[PDB]
Amino acid sequence: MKVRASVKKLCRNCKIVKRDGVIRVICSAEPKHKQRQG
Amino acid sequence: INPVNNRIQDLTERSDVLRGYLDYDAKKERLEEVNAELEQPDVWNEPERAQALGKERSSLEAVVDTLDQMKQGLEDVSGLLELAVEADDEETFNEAVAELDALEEKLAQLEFRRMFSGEYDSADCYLDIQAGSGGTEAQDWASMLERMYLRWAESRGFKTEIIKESEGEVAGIKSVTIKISGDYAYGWLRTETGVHRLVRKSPFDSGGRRHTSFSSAFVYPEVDDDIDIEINPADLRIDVYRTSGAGGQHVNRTESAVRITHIPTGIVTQCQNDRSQHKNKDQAMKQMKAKLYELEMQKKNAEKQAMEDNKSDIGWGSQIRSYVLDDSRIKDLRTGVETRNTQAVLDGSLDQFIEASLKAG
Amino acid sequence: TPPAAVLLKKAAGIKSGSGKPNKDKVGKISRAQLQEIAQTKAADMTGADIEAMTRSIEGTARSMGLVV
RNA sequence: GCGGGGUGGAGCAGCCUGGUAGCUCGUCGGGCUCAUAACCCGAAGGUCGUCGGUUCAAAUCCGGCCCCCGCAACCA
RNA sequence: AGCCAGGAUGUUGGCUUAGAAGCAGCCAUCAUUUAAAGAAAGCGUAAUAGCUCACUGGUCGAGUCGGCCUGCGCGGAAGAU
Ligand SMILES: [Mg+2]
Ligand SMILES: [Mg+2]
Ligand SMILES: [Mg+2]
Ligand SMILES: [Zn+2]
Repeated sequence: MKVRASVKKLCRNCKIVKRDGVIRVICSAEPKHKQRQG
Repeated sequence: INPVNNRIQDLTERSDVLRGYLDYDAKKERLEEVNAELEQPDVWNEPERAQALGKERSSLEAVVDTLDQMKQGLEDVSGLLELAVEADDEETFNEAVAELDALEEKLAQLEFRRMFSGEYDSADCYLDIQAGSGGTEAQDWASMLERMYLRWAESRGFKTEIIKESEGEVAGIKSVTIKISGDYAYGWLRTETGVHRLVRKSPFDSGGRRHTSFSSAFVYPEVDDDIDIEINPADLRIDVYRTSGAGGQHVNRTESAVRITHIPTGIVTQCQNDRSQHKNKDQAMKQMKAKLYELEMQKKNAEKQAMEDNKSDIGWGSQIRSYVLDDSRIKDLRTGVETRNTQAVLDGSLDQFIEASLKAG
Repeated sequence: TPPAAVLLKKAAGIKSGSGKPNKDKVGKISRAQLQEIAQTKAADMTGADIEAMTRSIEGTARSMGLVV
């Protein structure tokens, strides 16, 4: 999990999802791409 | 025609010399063994081993394929030369001459690489000549060696300058430092390092006795200037604290003394002379920079001192080239190359010895 | 059929011809030679018109670096 | 912060007061000597730290920049 | 959007490289088979391979795309009784 202020799609499989008032990037291909805004 | 045949024979001998210096049978067997190992599946089980075997195969393949193609080209050029001479074909003769020139340049590139495999062989060099056991005769001999090396550099087309010189009071020079600039100057001159023994009736002896004098030549490459590296601030730890013997409320309270520690090295500097923490930090940074530079300087001095201790003394038993003028013989102890034209050698015909030393490697 | 690149090299009489093609031409070939090359590989080549094979081989040579 | 300096290879002058570079050693050539030193007779070598300004004209006067020196840096 | 087919050839374009096959680069970057198939956009292989994908066909049957101006909100946002 990368927790940072600037969360972005890093590959074509990354998806932006807002869970519980938090912007998150979940990737079905690369676990390194998992991101949380914070 | 006959010069072309002589050239072909010289190239054949050079190719055989390359094959034997490289032990072409040994290299070919090693290449075959590497091929067998690489065909085996288990070879790639260790990626580092597989990559090392691949690079070794590439180098051995370069050498082996180059020689296998070279031999065939020489045989073909011999056949085409025979046909051209028989048929009196000037165009085919010129084409064969061009092919022989190209093949000679190719084999010469291989010869050049083998001659200068060293890392710094391409760089410019410095030559230092120092007189030794002969005394005044040694200083005169040193001057003779200086003249010889300058003439040889002129013959090779290199550019020479005299950085420093100390002349003997009676005659000759005590020492001289010369800068040589050119293509592969260090490679061409590096084999002349050592002590040169001279045997001739000393002109500085009233009885004209046959004395022996020694002079030392030392050749070292021109080192590139080091790039200055700024201290990476992530490599430093800075501590601020109260200075010792602090007098007064202000000084007792304030953190003015600064200590800087270099994490990679462990060297520490510290300054507390000034009232200002900023001034103390600047002075401590300057001292830390100076100490790192001094550490590098100590390393450089240690390398130089090891070289000075490695340098053989300029005296009996340290000769690698004997110039005996009474017997009119000059002999290199390392290679065994011997000549009788002492005058030519003193005038700068060092190519025989230098090429012999490089071929011996 | 044997590969086209080695045949192109054999026709050229050159060994290395790819470094910096447009900046300076290393080799060059003629169209008739290319066509003659093309006709011999007709069994495996995917085409009926030999002209198409010829221009494909020309394009291959151009990619290699040699200007037709 | 306040003062000084930087000129043939070395050490010193010339700056003040603009026009002009000197001394001693050192280097080079010729002598003397069997030879070296010493000695004797001749020569050469600095466009003045680095830029800029001012001036008809700058080693010189002014201003930066670099190096070197001194002092000062306190009550705290 | 999914979903089903496909998603070719010269050709691994050559060099430099240790190897370099679309996918280290350099370096050209074309024509052919045509519905379309990049001398490859990504993943991936030591390299291939392999996995996609761009492209295109076929079933389902109304929207879909992503910029511009603007209002209000969201994250970024840790301190000591
Ligand atoms: Mg006090
Ligand atoms: Mg003047
Ligand atoms: Mg806000
Ligand atoms: Zn992703």
